[PDB]
Amino acid sequence: GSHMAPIAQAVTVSLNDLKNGTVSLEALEEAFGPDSLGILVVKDVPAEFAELRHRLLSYSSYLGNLPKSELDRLENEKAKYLTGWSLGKEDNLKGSYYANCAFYVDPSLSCAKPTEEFNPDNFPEYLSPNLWPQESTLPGFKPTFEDLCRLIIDVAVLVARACDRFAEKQIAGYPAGYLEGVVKTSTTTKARLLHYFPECATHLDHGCLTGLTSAMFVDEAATPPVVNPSVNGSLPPLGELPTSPDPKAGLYIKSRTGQTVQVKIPRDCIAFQTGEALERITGGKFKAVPHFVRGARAEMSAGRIARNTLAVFTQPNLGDEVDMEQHITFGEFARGIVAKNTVS
Ligand SMILES: [Fe+3]
Repeated sequence: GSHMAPIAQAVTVSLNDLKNGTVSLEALEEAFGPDSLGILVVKDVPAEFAELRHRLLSYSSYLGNLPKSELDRLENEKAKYLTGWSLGKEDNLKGSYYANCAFYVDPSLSCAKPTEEFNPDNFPEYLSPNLWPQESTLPGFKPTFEDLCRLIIDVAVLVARACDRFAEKQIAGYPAGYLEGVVKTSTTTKARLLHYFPECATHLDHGCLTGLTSAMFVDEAATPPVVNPSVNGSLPPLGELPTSPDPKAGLYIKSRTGQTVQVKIPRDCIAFQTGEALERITGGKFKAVPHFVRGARAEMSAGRIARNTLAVFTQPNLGDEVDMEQHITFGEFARGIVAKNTVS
């Protein structure tokens, strides 16, 4: 279509090269550096990814369609609704399900552990325990969620390792392996499962690396997102439309030309966007790049089309330094602190 935005190709690397340390650092800088789109697509992902993505994005629909009484049990106002379920608006009504990924570090953790300055009362949005649906209500939800997040974070750790290789060659005084260690040991990383119910300005991501699946569009009239009480076993996946109902749906990124470009994530791949904490850790050698996500227009969506998405926001622990020069930690950074121990 002549009215479409320009399509751009995201830099794409193989998981095999991330695993073996052979990934091109020039490709990495083209993906994440000052002239870049701030996004890297990873192909050759583990064999289980496609089915785990299909299942968890289906669970987003199952979860969003539960009776309101069931969803009310998952709301967590003291956590600023950044744990558990919430209804939000953008006229785009959306259900959000948030969980911290401390279980990545230790399967026994329901959340991070507090520190002298970081107690769960002044950082409840990072440190509150997860609020999981009843196992009988959404059978298999929690293990599917954990397994997919673990897969995506495993890959994020390898992307962070490549970032470290770059930073170690390019930045004097850089701590060896810093980003890898930060991502791999973070108990503040947060996953978000979004459900856009059937019926823009840019931002920067805040953390280190946001792992992304391609969105799932589902006709909920054709495959009702209903937990059949007569059917046993983990919930089967729903249908997924082979193509978006609206060609304009997807990720838009402000490019170096001044064009706002559309970027598509292959359904069988994982993408990673840089955030502000990674930009600061690398002294601006890598950049968080402004972007936004567009859904499908209602008038283009035949039937009862829902959109489900997953993002895994890897970010530092609250006490991890993000500005290595001024010694500003991620928790300070997140409270809008921009200077530290400036003399009085
Ligand atoms: Fe974003």
